[PDB]
Order: sequence, then C-alpha cells, then structure tokens
Amino acid sequence: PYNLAYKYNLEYSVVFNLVLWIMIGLALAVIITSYNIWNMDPGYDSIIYRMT
Amino acid sequence: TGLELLYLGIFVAFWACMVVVGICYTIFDLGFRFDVAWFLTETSPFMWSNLGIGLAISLSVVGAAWGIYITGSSIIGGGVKAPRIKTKNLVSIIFCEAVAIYGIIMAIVISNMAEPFSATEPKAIGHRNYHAGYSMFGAGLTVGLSNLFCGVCVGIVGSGAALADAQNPSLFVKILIVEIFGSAIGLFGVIVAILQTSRVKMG
Amino acid sequence: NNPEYSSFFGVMGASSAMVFSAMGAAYGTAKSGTGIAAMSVMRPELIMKSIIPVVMAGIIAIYGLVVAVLIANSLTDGITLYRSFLQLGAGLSVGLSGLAAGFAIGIVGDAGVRGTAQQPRLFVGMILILIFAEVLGLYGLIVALILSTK
Amino acid sequence: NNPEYSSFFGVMGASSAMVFSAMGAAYGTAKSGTGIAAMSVMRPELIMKSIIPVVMAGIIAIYGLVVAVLIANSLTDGITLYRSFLQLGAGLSVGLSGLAAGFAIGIVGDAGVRGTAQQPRLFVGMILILIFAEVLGLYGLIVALILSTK
Amino acid sequence: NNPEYSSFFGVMGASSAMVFSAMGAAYGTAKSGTGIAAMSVMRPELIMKSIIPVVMAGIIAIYGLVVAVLIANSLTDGITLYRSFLQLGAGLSVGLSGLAAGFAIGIVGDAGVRGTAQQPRLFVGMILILIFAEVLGLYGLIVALILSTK
Amino acid sequence: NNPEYSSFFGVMGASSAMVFSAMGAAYGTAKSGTGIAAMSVMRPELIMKSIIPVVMAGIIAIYGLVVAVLIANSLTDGITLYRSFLQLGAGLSVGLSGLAAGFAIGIVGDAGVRGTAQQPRLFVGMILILIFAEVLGLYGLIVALILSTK
Amino acid sequence: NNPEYSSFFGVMGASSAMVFSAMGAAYGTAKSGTGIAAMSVMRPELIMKSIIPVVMAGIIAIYGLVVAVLIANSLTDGITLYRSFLQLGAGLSVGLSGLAAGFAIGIVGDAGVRGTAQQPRLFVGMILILIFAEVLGLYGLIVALILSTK
Amino acid sequence: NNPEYSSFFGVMGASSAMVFSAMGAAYGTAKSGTGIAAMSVMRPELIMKSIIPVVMAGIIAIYGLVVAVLIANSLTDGITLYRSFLQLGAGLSVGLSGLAAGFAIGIVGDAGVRGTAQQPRLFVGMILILIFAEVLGLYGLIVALILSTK
Amino acid sequence: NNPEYSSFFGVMGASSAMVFSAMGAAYGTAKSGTGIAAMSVMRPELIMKSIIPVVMAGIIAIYGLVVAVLIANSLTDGITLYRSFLQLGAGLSVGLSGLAAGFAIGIVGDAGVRGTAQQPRLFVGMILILIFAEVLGLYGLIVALILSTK
Amino acid sequence: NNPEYSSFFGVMGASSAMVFSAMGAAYGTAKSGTGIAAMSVMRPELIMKSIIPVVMAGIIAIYGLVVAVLIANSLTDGITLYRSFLQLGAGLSVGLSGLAAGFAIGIVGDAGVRGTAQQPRLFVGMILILIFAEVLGLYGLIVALILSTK
Amino acid sequence: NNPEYSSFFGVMGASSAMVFSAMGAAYGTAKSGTGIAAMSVMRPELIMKSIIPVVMAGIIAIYGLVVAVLIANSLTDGITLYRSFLQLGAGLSVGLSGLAAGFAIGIVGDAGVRGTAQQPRLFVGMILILIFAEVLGLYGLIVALILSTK
Amino acid sequence: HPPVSYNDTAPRILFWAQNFSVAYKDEWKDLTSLTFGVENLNLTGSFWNDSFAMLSLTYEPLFGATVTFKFILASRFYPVSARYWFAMERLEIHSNGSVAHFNVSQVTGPSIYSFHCEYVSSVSKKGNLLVTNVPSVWQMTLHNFQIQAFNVTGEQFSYASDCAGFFSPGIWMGLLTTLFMLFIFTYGLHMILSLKTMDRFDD
Ligand SMILES: *[C@@H]1O[C@H](CO)[C@@H](O[C@@H]2O[C@H](CO)[C@@H](O[C@@H]3O[C@H](CO)[C@@H](O)[C@H](O)[C@H]3NC(C)=O)[C@H](O)[C@H]2NC(C)=O)[C@H](O)[C@H]1NC(C)=O
Ligand SMILES: *[C@@H]1O[C@H](CO)[C@@H](O[C@@H]2O[C@H](CO)[C@@H](O)[C@H](O)[C@H]2NC(C)=O)[C@H](O)[C@H]1NC(C)=O
Ligand SMILES: *[C@@H]1O[C@H](CO)[C@@H](O[C@@H]2O[C@H](CO)[C@@H](O)[C@H](O)[C@H]2NC(C)=O)[C@H](O)[C@H]1NC(C)=O
Ligand SMILES: *[C@@H]1O[C@H](CO)[C@@H](O[C@@H]2O[C@H](CO)[C@@H](O)[C@H](O)[C@H]2NC(C)=O)[C@H](O)[C@H]1NC(C)=O
Ligand SMILES: *[C@@H]1O[C@H](CO)[C@@H](O)[C@H](O)[C@H]1NC(C)=O
Ligand SMILES: *[C@@H]1O[C@H](CO)[C@@H](O)[C@H](O)[C@H]1NC(C)=O
Ligand SMILES: *[C@@H]1O[C@H](CO)[C@@H](O)[C@H](O)[C@H]1NC(C)=O
Repeated sequence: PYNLAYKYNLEYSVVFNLVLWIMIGLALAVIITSYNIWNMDPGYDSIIYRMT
Repeated sequence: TGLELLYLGIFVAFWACMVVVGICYTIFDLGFRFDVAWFLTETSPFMWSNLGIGLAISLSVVGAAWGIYITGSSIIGGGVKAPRIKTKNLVSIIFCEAVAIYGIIMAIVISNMAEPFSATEPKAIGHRNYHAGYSMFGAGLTVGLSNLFCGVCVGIVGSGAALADAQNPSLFVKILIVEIFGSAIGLFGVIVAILQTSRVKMG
Repeated sequence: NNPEYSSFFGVMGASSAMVFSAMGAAYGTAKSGTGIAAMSVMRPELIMKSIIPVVMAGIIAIYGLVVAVLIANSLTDGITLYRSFLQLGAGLSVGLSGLAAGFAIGIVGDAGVRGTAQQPRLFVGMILILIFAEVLGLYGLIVALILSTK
Repeated sequence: NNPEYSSFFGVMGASSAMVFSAMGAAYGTAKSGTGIAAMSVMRPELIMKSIIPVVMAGIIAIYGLVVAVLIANSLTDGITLYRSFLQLGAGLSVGLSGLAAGFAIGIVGDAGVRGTAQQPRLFVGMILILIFAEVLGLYGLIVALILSTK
Repeated sequence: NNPEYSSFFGVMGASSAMVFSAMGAAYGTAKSGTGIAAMSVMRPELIMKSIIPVVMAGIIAIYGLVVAVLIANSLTDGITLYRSFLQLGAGLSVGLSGLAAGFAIGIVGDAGVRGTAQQPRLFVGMILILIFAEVLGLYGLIVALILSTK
Repeated sequence: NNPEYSSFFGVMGASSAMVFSAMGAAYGTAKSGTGIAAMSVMRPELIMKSIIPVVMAGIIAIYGLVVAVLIANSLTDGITLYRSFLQLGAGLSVGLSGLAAGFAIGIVGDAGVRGTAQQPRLFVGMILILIFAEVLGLYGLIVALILSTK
Repeated sequence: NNPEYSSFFGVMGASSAMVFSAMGAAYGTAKSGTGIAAMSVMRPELIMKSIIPVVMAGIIAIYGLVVAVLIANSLTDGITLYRSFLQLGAGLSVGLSGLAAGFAIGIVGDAGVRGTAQQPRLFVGMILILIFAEVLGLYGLIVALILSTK
Repeated sequence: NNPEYSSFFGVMGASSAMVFSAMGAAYGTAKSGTGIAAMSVMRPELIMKSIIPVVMAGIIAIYGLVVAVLIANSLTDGITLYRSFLQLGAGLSVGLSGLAAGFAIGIVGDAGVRGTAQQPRLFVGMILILIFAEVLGLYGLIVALILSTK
Repeated sequence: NNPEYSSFFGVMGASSAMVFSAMGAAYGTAKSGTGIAAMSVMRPELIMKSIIPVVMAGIIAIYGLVVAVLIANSLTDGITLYRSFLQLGAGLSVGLSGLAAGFAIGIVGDAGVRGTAQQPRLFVGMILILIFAEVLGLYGLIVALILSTK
Repeated sequence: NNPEYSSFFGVMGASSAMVFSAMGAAYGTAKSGTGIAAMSVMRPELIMKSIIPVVMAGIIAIYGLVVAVLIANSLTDGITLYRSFLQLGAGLSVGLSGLAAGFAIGIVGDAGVRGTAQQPRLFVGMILILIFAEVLGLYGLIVALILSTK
Repeated sequence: NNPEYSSFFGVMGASSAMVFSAMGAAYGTAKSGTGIAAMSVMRPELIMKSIIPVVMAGIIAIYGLVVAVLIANSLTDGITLYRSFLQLGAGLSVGLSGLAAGFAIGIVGDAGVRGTAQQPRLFVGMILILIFAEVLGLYGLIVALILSTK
Repeated sequence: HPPVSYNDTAPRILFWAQNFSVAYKDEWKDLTSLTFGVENLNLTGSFWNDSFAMLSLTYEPLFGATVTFKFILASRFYPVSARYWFAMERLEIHSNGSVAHFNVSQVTGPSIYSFHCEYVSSVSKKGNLLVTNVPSVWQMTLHNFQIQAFNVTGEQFSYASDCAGFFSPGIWMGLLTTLFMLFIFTYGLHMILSLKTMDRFDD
C-alpha cells in the first residue's frame, strides 16, 4: 500500500544462528559417519581371496 | 588424505561462500551494513586482550613440546648403542625450553596494564583503550608464533646433531652454531613484542 | 548494567580445564602401555620398573583438577566481562599446556621403555627428559594463578 | 524477565554428558573384545584374567549416566541463564573426559590382553595401568558435582 | 504467546534419534554378517547359533523406534519452546548412544565369531561381552524417559 | 498470517524422502551385482536362487516411492509451519534410514553371496540376516508415517 | 505481486533437470568403454552384445530431456513463489535420482561385461538385474510428474 | 524501474558456457593424444583412422561457441531480471553438459584407441559408443535453445 | 547517478584474463619442455622440429595480451555497470579458455614428442592434433571480441 | 569528497606486485639447484654454462620490482577510487603473471639442465625454450604500464 | 579527528611482517642444518666452508626486524587511515618476500651441501645461486621502505 | 491505516506504528485509535529544516490534561564514508509544568532509506529507550515502528533498514571463542586418533 517494511522480527540473529549451527552439526555428522560406513573392509581373506 | 579431505572440503566451501556473499553484498548496493567499524568497536577490547594473553604462552609451550619430543626420540634411539652421548646432548632440550621461559616472561610483561573500566559506548571507551587492546593482542600473537617456529627449528637441528654425534665423537663442537642461529629468531620475536607493547596506557 | 551473555565465557573456561588437559594425559597413558607390551616378553623383571611414565601422565590430570575447582568457586551471578575473560584465558592456557605436555610425555615414554628394553644404562637418561615434559604443564598452571588476581 | 532460549544451553548439557560418554564405552568394550578374540585361542581359560577393560567401560558409562540424570533432574521452565550455562559446561566437560578415558582404556586393554596371553605375569601389572585411566573418569564426575550446586 | 517456529526442534530431534539408531544398527549387522560368512566357510554346524550378535544389533534399532514415538506423540501446533526442546535433547542423546552401542556390538560380534571358529569354549564368554555393550544403549533409553516427562 | 515461503520445507522433505532411498537402493544393487558376478563366474546352476538380495534391496526403493506419493498427496498451498516442519522431519528420517538399510543390505549381500558360492547350507541362513536388514528399513518408514498425520 | 526473485528458483530447477541427468549417463559410458576395450581382445565373437548397458545408461538422458522441456515450458513471469519452489523440488529430485541410476548401471554393466568373457550363461542373469538398475531411476521420474502438474 | 545489477547474472552466463564446454573439449583431446602414442608405436597404419575422437571432442567446443554468440547478441540495456535468469541458466546447462560429454568422449576414445591398436575388429564398435557420448552433449544444447527464446 | 565501484569489475576482468592465459601458457610450455628434454637424449637431429609444440603455447599467450589492451581502450570515469560487466565477462572467458588450451597443448605435446621420437613418421600427424587444441583458444578470443567492443 | 578507505585497494596492489612475483622467482631458483648440483657430479666444466635460467628468474623478479616502485610512487593520500582500482589491477596482473612464468621457467630449467649433461647439442635448443617462457613475464609488465599511465 | 579503529591495521601489519619473515628464516635454517648434519659424517674437514647458507638465511630475519622497528616507531594512537594502510601494505610485502627467500635458500643450500661433498669445484657456482636468492629478499625490503616513509 | 505526515509543501516527515500506547501511573490506555487518521491532532510545534527535524505531537485533554510528545532527529556528513547518516536521538515528554527525557540507542541509518523496528519501549522483555535512572512514572511503547524524515520524495516510504542484523556483538564474541576452542580440540583429536597398535610380540 504505502511501501511498508517486511515487519522483520527482532531476535532474528539468535534463531538464525541456532538453525544454522544445528543443521551444520547434523549434516557433518551424517556425512562423516556415512563416509566411514561406505569405506569398510569385507576381508579379501578366504571367501574373497580364493579363485579357480 | 585419510581424513584431511574433510579439512580441505571445509576450507574450500568456507572461502567459496565468503566470495559469494561478498559479491552478493557488493552488487546489491548493500555495503552500508558491512560496517567493519561496528564489529571492531562493539566487541569489548577485553576479549582481544585475554586472547592475546593466552596465546602468548599457548604457542610457546606448543613449540617447546614439539622440540623436546622430536629431539628426545632421536637422542634416546641413538643412545641404545652409544651410551656416551646420553648426557652430552642436554643442550638441545635446554634451548628448546628457553623459548618457553621467554614466552612466560612475555606473559608477565603483557599481563600488566589491565585496568578495568566502566564505559559502555565506544565514544566512552576511547581511542587509547582501543589502541591498547589491539596493540597488546598483536604483540601476543607475534611472540607466540615466533617462539613456536623457533622451537620447531631448534628441535629439528638438535635432532640432526644428536643423530650425527653418535658416529664420530668430534662433531658436536661444529654444529651448535646452527642452533644459536636458530635461537636468534626466538629472541627477535620477544624484542619486537616489547617494541609493540611499549606505550600501552589502558585505563 | 552488565549484559546477560557475560556469565557464558567464564563457565566455558572451567570446561576447558577439564577437557584439554585431561585428554593429553589420556594419550600419554595409552602410549606407555604399548611400550610395556613390547618390553614385557623379553625383560619380564622390569614391569614395575616402568611404573614411572604412567604416573607422570596422571599428574597432568591432577593439575587440571586443581584449577577447575578454583574456577568453580569464583563464579557468581554478577560477573563483569573483565572477570569472565580473565577466567577464560586462564582455562584455555592451562588446558593447552597440559595437552602439549601430554603429547611430549607419551612419545618420550614409548622411546624410554623401548630404549631400556635393550640398555639398562639408558634408564636414568630417559627420566631426565621426562622431567622436561612434566614441567611444561606447570608453566600453564602458573598463569592461571596470575589470572585469579589480575 | 528472562529469554526462553535460556533453556538451550542447559538441556544441551543434559544430552552431551550422556552422548560422548557412551562413545567412550563403545571403544572400551569393542577393541578389548577384539583383543580377547586373539587371547581366546592360545589359552582359553584366561577370560576372567581379561574381563577388566569391559567392566571399566561399563563403569565410565555409569558415570555418564549419573551425571546426565542428575543434571536433567534440575530442569524447570523459568531456569536462569546462569544455571543454564553451568549445566552446559558441566555436561560437556564430563562427556569429553569420558570419551578420552574410553579411548585410553580401549587401547591399553587391547595391548595388555595379548601381552598377558604371551606372558602370564604381565596380568597383575596390566591392571595397574587400567586403574589410572579409570581415575580420569572419577575426575570428570567430580567437576560436575562441583558445578551442580555452586 | 508462543513463537511461530516451535516444532522444528522436536521434529529434528526425532529425525536425528531414529536416523542415528538406523546407522548404528546397519553398521552392526554389516560387521556381524561379514564375520559370520568368513567363519562359516569351514564349519556349518555352528552357524545356527553364531547369529546371536546381529540379533542384539536389531534390539538397538528397536530402542530408537520406541523413543521416536514419544517425541512424535507430545507434539501440537502450539508447543512452547521448553517442551519441544526437551524432546530434541532426548532424541539426540538416544540416537548417539544407540549408534555407539551398535558400533561396539558389531565389531565385537565379528571378532568373536572369527575367534570361535577354532576354539568352541569362548562362546559363553562372548555372550557376556555383548551384554556389556547392549546395556550402554539401554542407558540412553533411561535418559529419554526423563526428558519425556520434564 | 501464514508466511508465503513455507512450502520450501515440504518440498525438501519429499525430495529427501525419495532421493536418499534411491541412493541406498543404488548402493545395494551395485554391491550385490559385483558379488554375484564373481559368484556365477564359477558356479552356474545357482544363478536364480541368489536373487533374494536384490529384491530385498528394491524394498528401499518402494519405501521411498510410497512415502513420496503420500507426502505429495497431503501437500497444499496454505501450509502452516506446523505441517511443513513435520513433513520435512518425516521425509528426512525415512530417507536416511533407507540409506542405512541400503548400506547394510549391500555389504551383507556381497559377503554372503561370495560365501554361499562354496557351501549351499549357508544359503538359507543368509536370508535370516537379510530379514533383519529389511526390518530396520521398516522402522524408518513407521516413524515417518506418524509424523505425516500428527 | 510476488517478488521476481522467486523466478530464480524456477530457472534453477530447469538447469538441474539437464545437468545431473547428463552426468549419470556419462559415467555409464565412462566405464563401458573400458570393459569392451578389455573384452573384445580375448573374445571378439560377441562385440555386438556389450552395448545393452549403453542404452540402459542412455535412457537417463531421455528422462532428463523430458523433465527439462516440461519445466522450461512451464516457466513464465507470472509464476507464484510456491510454484517456483515446487518446480525446483521436481528438478533437483529427478536429477539426483538419475545420478544414482547412472552410478548403478555403470558398475553393474562393468561387472557384466567382465564376467561375460569367462562364462556365457552369466549373460541373461545380468540383464535381469539391469532392469532393476533402470527402475530406480524411473521411480524418481514418476514423482516429478506428481510434483509438477499438481 | 529495473535494478542495475540485472545485467550481472546475464554476463555470468556469457562466460559460463564458453568456459565450461571448452574445458571439456580440451580434456578429451588431451587423452586422445596419449592414446595415439600407445597405438602408432607398434602398428602405424591406423594414424589417419584414429583422428575421429579429436574432432568429436572439438564439436562440443563449437557448440559452446554458438551458445556464447547467441547469449552475447541477446544482451541489451533495457533487460528484465527474468530473461537475465534465463540466460544464466542456459549458459550453465550447456557448460556442464559439455563438460560431461567431453569427459565421456575422452575416456572412451583412449580406451578404444588402445583396444583397436591391439585388435582391428573392435574399431567399428568404438565409433558407436563414442557417438552416444556426443549425443549427450547435443542434448544439453537443445535445452539452452528453449531457455534462450522463452 | 552512476555508482562509485563500477570500474572494479572491469579492472578485475582485465587482470584475470591475462593471469589465466599466463598460467595456461606456463603449463603448456613446461610440459612440452620437459618432454623434449627427455626426448633429445636419443635423436638430436630432430631437435629443431620438436620445438614446434612450445611455439604454439606462446601464441596462446599472445591472444591474452591482445584482449587485455582492448579493455584498456575503454576505461574511463563514468562507466555504467553495463560496460564494466561486459569487460568482466569477456576477460574471464578468454582467460579460462586460454587455461583449457594450455592444459591440452601440454598433455598432447608431452605424449606426441616421445611418440615421434620412437618413429619420426608420426611427427606430421602429431602437429595436426595440436592445431585443434590451438583453435580452442582462438574461439575464446572471438567471444571477447564481441563483448568488450559492445 | 572521496572516502579514505579508497586508498586501501591501491596499497594492496603494491603488495601483490612484489609478493606473488617474488614467490615465482624463488621457486625457479630452487628447481634449478636440484638440477645444477645433480649435473656437476660428472661434468664440472658445464657449471658456468648452466646458470642462464637463474639470470632469467632474476629478470622475472626485476619486472615485479619496477612495477611495484612505480605503483608506490603513484600513491597519494587523496586518491579517487579510479586510480586505486587501477593500481590494484596492475599489481595483481603483473604479480600472478610473474608467478606463472617463474613456475614454468623452474621446471624447464631443471629438465633441460639434467638433459644437457648427456647430449651437448641440446644447448641451443634449450635456450630457445627459455626465451619462450621469459616473454610471458614481459607481457605482464606491458599491461601494468597501460594501467599506470591511465 | 580520525575514527576510533585506526591502529588495528598498523598493529597487524607489524605482527605479520615479523611473523612471516621468522617463518621463512626458521625453514631455511632448519633445512640448511639438516644438510650440514647429513654431510658431516663423510667429510668433516669442510664444515666451516659450508655454513654460508645459514649466514645468508639470517639476513631475512634482519630484514623483518628492521621493517618491524621502523613500522612500530612510526605508530601512534591517532594516526590517519592512509598511514595505517601504508603500514599494512609494507608489512605484508616484506613478510611474503622473506618467506619466499627462505624457501629458496633452504632448498638450494640443501642440494648444494651434498653437491659440494661430491665435488669441490661446484662450490663457487653454488655461491652465485645463493646471491640470486638473497637479492630477491632484498628487493622486497626496499619496496616496503618506500611504503613506510610515504 | 494512514500514517501521520508533516506537510511543509511536499511532505517531509513520515512516521507510522502498528500499535502505540502510553501509561502514566501503570494504567495502560491505547492511543493509536486517537491518532493515525485523526486530522485534529495538534501538529503545530513541529518544525523542519535541512539537517534537523523536530516532530511534536500535542494531545488534547486526557490522562489529566493536554500532554505533548517530542521526537527529535538529525543527519550529518560523515567523512569516513562520504554519505549522510541520520539518527533520532531524544524523546521528550511535556506535562504539567514538567518534562521527562529519554535517550535513543539504536535508531540510525542512511538518510536515503527509511528505518524500521519491531519493539521500541522502556519496558523489560523488549529493551530500549532508557536514560540514566530517575525511574519516573512513564511507560511509552510503539509496535512496528517505522520512520523517514530527510529525503522523502512523496507520500511513500523508501527502502527499510531494519535493526535486526545477521549478528549481534555477544554472538560474535561467543562464536570466536568457540571457534578457537574447536580448532584446538580438533588438533588434539587428530593427534590422538592417528594412534596405532603393534602387530606381533617379541620372542
Ligand atoms: C542520555 O541523557 C543524559 C541526560 O540528558 C545525557 O547527558 C548526560 O547526563 C549525565 C548525568 O547528568 C552526565 O554525567 C555527569 O555529568 C556531570 C556534569 O556536571 C559530571 O560532573 C559527572 O561527573 C558526570 N557523571 C558521569 C559521566 O558519570 C553526562 O555527562 C551527560 N552527558 C552529556 C554528553 O552531556 C546523556 O549524555 C545521554 N546519553 C548518554 C549516552 O548517556
Ligand atoms: C495496542 O495494544 C493494546 C494493549 O495490549 C491492545 O489493547 C488490548 O486489547 C486486548 C484484546 O482485546 C484487550 O484484552 C486488552 O485489555 C487491551 N488493552 C488495552 C490497554 O487497551 C490494543 O488492541 C492494541 N491495538 C490494536 C489495534 O491491536
Ligand atoms: C498545541 O500545542 C501547543 C503547545 O502546547 C499549544 O500552545 C500553548 O497554547 C496555550 C493556550 O493558548 C498557551 O497557554 C501556551 O503558552 C502554549 N504553549 C506554548 C509552548 O507555546 C497550542 O495552543 C496547542 N494548540 C491547540 C489547538 O490546542
Ligand atoms: C499534573 O497535572 C495533571 C493535570 O492537571 C494532574 O492530573 C490529575 O489532576 C486531577 C485534578 O487535580 C487529580 O484528581 C488526578 O489525581 C491527577 N492525576 C491523574 C492521573 O489524573 C496532576 O495532579 C498534576 N500533578 C502535580 C501537580 O503534581
Ligand atoms: C499532506 O498534504 C498532501 C498534499 O496536499 C495531501 O495529499 C495529504 O493528504 C496531506 N496529509 C495529511 C495527513 O494531512
Ligand atoms: C537549520 O539548518 C541550518 C543550515 O544547516 C543550520 O545552520 C541551523 O542550525 C538549523 N537550525 C537549527 C535550529 O539547528
Ligand atoms: C536527497 O535527494 C536530493 C534530491 O535529489 C539530492 O540532492 C540529495 O543528494 C539526496 N541525498 C541526500 C543525502 O540528501
């Protein structure tokens, strides 16, 4: 109507930092654990080593 | 590469995001909210001052520990078949701990001029306070890093000297010169730190 | 008056005094144990002889505990930022000096046990170097006291 | 009078003191079990001489449990910021200390299990090292019970 | 009254709890299966009873699921921060503890199954070892109950 | 009243809910395939009994597809933060649990298929392990279901 | 009325609807050329039988083309913001599903072409699972339809 | 009436295609070169018949040139942000599609060049797979054309 | 009316073009130089021929220079966003195209130099390949020749 | 009428004009050393005949020196953003071009110096290569001049 | 009057100026000492004749100190921003140049010590190379000086 | 819901608030109903001038008598940026031969752009607009405050600068401290996590 503001809420910094750091923590945790799981050793010991 | 991939990923992502936000701010004509003044002023100087105080011995002790262990492993490894070198090579660890001594005396010097105030707006805190905080933080960083690298250098040269000395017992007198030339930079950092923090008058 | 953020920093300092220092001690002990294994089979009589590194690791832990108790008694609701940052600095410095000393003692203890496993005369020598490790921790603790006054 | 986000730090402690402590146990009982796997063959009758590190891991898990429960029991809606910071600091410190202790106990257990397998008289001495790692656990607990009230 | 962004913490807590339990259980089953297959190449008569470890891994997953339902049942459109937040903490704690316990159970099961292939006596002892892993996940459970009521 | 930018979380919830299941299915299929290639290089007449792992891996895909269909069906324009937050949480949970299931199925299927190449008796036992893997995935769906109605 | 910025997201979806899809198919070929390179030399009589993986990896390009033209034609300057997020979701989600399918088809085709040189009876078996490697990709596509028109 | 940064996004696309497509082309040619070094060293009669992969790699570069010249001519001062977004999207899509096509073309070219150096009959087969890769590149181009005139 | 930072983007383009061209030419010259250095130990009589590759690298550098000076024939005080942005795009495109060229010429020369070493007959065909890489760089210049002038 | 922080960029230009360039020179010399000693072990008389790459690295450094001196002389307290940005661009361009030239010169010098110890007739050809890597740095200087006078 | 944050840039300039030069000198001396210690066993009677690179490495520390002394002397609590930016630029330039000189001197002395051990006649040649490293650092000094007196 | 606007020819001062309340002896009474549309406001003492704007709102008899509010604001050249920066500095209440004062803390920004805030009052749980003690008896609140004074081009509001910001000083302090601790922790974690055990025993 008269080109008013967005009515942004105070405490914006708190909620933003909260969301950002919790999300980063969860994403880094899942990435590193999944990386560990994907890289794992079967054995190349008896079942897998032998051929013919 | 076993796990440093994570570190490289974090580094690259952080700097790419920094470039992106910087250009996004610039072309949007929104540079008036990138107020470096606000960040540098509304942060109380006490945080910078105590960060400097901690670092000034943090880094010195880290360098000293690095030097002692890197020389210790070699001296004791060589002494197993050459017991005669066991006591002769104390000088390397003496020089390694000298950097810690220098670090702690610097901490004592910097720790003075810590008078609390009651100002709350930057105009009340004032130029003298801001200069004092910044200068002593910088001096702490300088002495810390200089002592760290001096410690690493003297540890390496002492390791080499100790390894070589087990072979021909007439070599130790011609390898301490590099050790002293190493300790020179450890002293240089101290004196530059003093030169920086000379004129602090916080209050 | 003072902000409400002020109580944060000081408390965090205490945590450091019981994380970082402790962690260093832990490493030390672990490494020493490995040494004992390599020495247990061949020179069995000197098992108790090598009680000296492990205790010399635990002492680092002790130091941390001291400072922690102190920073648990100087904490009050009405703390100015000055006190908070003093305490944070003390905690950080003591924790990191403990950590560095712990790494040094661990490596030196491995080397010491392995060296004595083949040369009795090396014994005293190893002890000497070990002292230079432990003392480093004390240096950190020093500034903690200097930061409970100024 | 006090912001709602004051709850944040507090209950994060009530999580962390548990979480990290469990991680430590997951290293104490696991790698020790891997060692007992090798021990079982050459002398299967020394399982009672090798059940120590797992009980140590359980003990540190109990430590994490009791600090986490006690801190959680002091929860309220109008908690002050000061109390919130106190609880977070205590929880984090005990959690990371437990993690470090678990690491040390696991490594030394894996070494000493097979060390005793090859060399019987190591056994008693092995216990000694474990006790010192356990001491670190105690120390973590102490700080939390110094931060619960004061 | 309450803000417009309350449920986020509760839902992410439930998600984190269940997902971490799933990851731990998947790892545990994978390691147990690897050990089972490696052992069974030589002696089929034992396979029917070597399956015990993977069973325990499943139990850890079960813990996660049950806890999840609680965080899902006390959610409404207008939650205050306090309640949903306690739910976040409970979820994080249970998930991470379950993940650690599953890791330990899996590695233990693989190592013990490998060991029992040639010494039939260890099996009884192996059971007890795995118990001292499972209870660690169960400790997480207890914490959840507390943060599911206050 | 309702923010205009609330549909984003729901869209992301659906996308995650199917994408992570797809990743899990792809991993499981690839691992089982590389296993059975070497399996069938030698033993030809069992080329059809060993199809259970790939079918079990496809269940992760069907879970992702059904949760995608349901999560998209209940979507609408005027979404309050309540339902969108629930939707995101549920999608994230199901997707990541499906990923865990995919990992477990792939590894176990490879090891067991390579093992059963030599000893037929193990074959039936293999399915039992795989069953538990499926059960884990089922839990990952179930929680999401409740969060799609609460 | 709605901010022009929302149109951003719409276009972004279109980009995805090509790029990732292409990448999937590309990796397929990027392995296939290897296999047939080391397969004709020992066995030149069936050169025209290792091109099925090529088409199985190339249909992903068709899927990407279809969804890309759909998103491109749906774009206009009067799109509501909710619809632009909707399109972004469809594009990203089909792109990642296609990438996963590309990974799977590439690895499984490598295994099949490698195994065919030693055992003809293996051929049909691989083709069976190849269908599954395609099916997961298609699953993503159907979601896009339910995500675009609605 | 329009922002001043509107052109920025456009010119980013004006670089993007002409970089990325070009990059892929270079890569392909590079690998082709080393393939020739491994082929004519023994059998040199296929020098002139093995030049096809190089031009097949340069085709993506000529495609990038065409898109770049179009986007250059389609840029004026009275532009609106919508078409600027469209141009950026088209540029990125062509660039990355060409990069993928170049990678695939190069890999298959190297592998099949070695394979045909050794064995003549593979030759015809090589060309088929290579064409598939090139088709993928062309497909990307089509998308951009739509986005340049929507 | 015009802003106070318009010239920054233009200047950065003018710099980046020369930088990336220089890096590409450096890589190409270095790789070709080490190639011919390794080559020359066997056949000195071909030396003056084998210098042809590096010559091509120099030509690419020349291209960069030209475009740079072009940008320095238009810089002035009151440049609108338009011209500076166009300079940025043109410079970046030419620079990265030069880098791609340099990479390709480097690898191709590296392989082909030894290739012609073992058999001189390859030589002429080799330079044929190299010319293709060169025209790649030329294309980049052409694009800038439309934008910097616009 | 002008901000003072406009001076910032200008001084930064000076630093680059002597920093990155300097780095390049250093690297070149180092590489030359690892050739030169490696060559003198058998043919000492050639030492004075293999210093040329080092003098060329010296010229590379001198370029950066002269441009930095000019840039510093141009500086003044009351500079408009125009001249400051020009200084920054010139410094960056010359510095990084010098870096690339030094890198190429270093690798080339090492390879050629090692090579010439066996085939003397290499000599003249080597120098040709060197000049083709020196002119690179020269081109940097040219563009910097055009930015300083303007 | 100047703004409040004037001295930060000058302080950090001096700090970096000393720190980076100390880094370079430490690296150079460490490497040179490594070479000397390695060489002493074979030909101890030349030790005095080979310490020259360490003496040259010290000059980097001297340059760092002199710039630090001047720059700290010029500092005052109320400088203008122009001056502080000159300070920062000079500090960065001298620090980076010193680091590069240290790298060069270290590697060259490392090669040269063994080279001289192989053949005495190398010596004078080595000296020349050393000069062409030392002067590089020297150049940096003078540039910084013009920046500090401006 | 129209805003109040001064009419020195083309309008110059614009102020709006979604809600507005004042209380004398801790007795809340809504005032938005009586303003922002009531053309009978005694907007007389208000005065405009290049680089000065005194906004005055005098209220007819209620709360005991007629009561006046006065919100001052002014802009000024800043050499450090070559711009014009504005702030509203003082709130003055005028009453029965008596006056009350209040600083202003954060309401500032470029003079080209309007300013917005969500809560501005002298009551806890929001936090703003307080002077050195003298508690007095005056409660004064606006919700959804917005203003522009110095470079309005008509009956409209320009771009709105908001007091929220992506960060606050305490957040930056905590973030830096946590970052330092985290770096140190991950260094220690790397060193401990690289530990490996032996493979076989002696003898
Ligand atoms: C907020 O409003 C205040 C009242 O109008 C402004 O003025 C400040 O009032 C303070 C209280 O009177 C003054 O402090 C005292 O001034 C007397 C003068 O005679 C001195 O002796 C005292 O030592 C001094 N006490 C102190 C500083 O503790 C302030 O000096 C006075 N300030 C000014 C600039 O006039 C406030 O300034 C205004 N803003 C702020 C940021 O407080
Ligand atoms: C401005 O704020 C006041 C105070 O909160 C609002 O008035 C309240 O309205 C509610 C809802 O009807 C009543 O329960 C309170 O008793 C009222 N208080 C007073 C002091 O009047 C008022 O409605 C707000 N104005 C608008 C337009 O929403
Ligand atoms: C608007 O407010 C002003 C300021 O209070 C009023 O001016 C006062 O008028 C009364 C009545 O004539 C005088 O006794 C006072 O001396 C005036 N005060 C000042 C400071 O000049 C003005 O009358 C009010 N206007 C209306 C229409 O009520
Ligand atoms: C301040 O002036 C006002 C306006 O006259 C007075 O306010 C009221 O005055 C009436 C009549 O005497 C009293 O009944 C009320 O109690 C007063 N208060 C209110 C809130 O209405 C007030 O008395 C004057 N204050 C003084 C002279 O100290
Ligand atoms: C101010 O004046 C303008 C121009 O005459 C008019 O349109 C507007 O309605 C007036 N506003 C008020 C609040 O009196
Ligand atoms: C009005 O503006 C003029 C011009 O800047 C200034 O001199 C004068 O002081 C201002 N009026 C008041 C009351 O300050
Ligand atoms: C305000 O607008 C006027 C009219 O265009 C202009 O002269 C002035 O520079 C603008 N800015 C300020 C800060 O007054």
